[PDB]
Amino acid sequence: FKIYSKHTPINLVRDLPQGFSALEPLVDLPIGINITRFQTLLALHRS
Amino acid sequence: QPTNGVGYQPYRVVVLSFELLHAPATVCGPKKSTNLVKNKCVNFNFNGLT
Repeated sequence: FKIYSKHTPINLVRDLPQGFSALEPLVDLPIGINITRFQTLLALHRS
Repeated sequence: QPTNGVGYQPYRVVVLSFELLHAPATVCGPKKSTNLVKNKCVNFNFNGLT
């Protein structure tokens, strides 16, 4: 499982900025499992 | 009891079971590095690249 990542400082309000940024390889995982689906995890704000 | 015979004394047994599955093998043995020699025509093996 290859995870590539890049952090970019942007100041655009709504859409994706137009530019070039190559993603460095961050971590390779020896998982050996089948993966066909994914889901994002968010954080709630409680008051 | 501490005064028992050798055939009745407690023996701790640890059994190590090694299996290979289709998943990438991660429990690897300790490869031993040699000393680095520079400025000579040598056969190099760096991380499996020879």
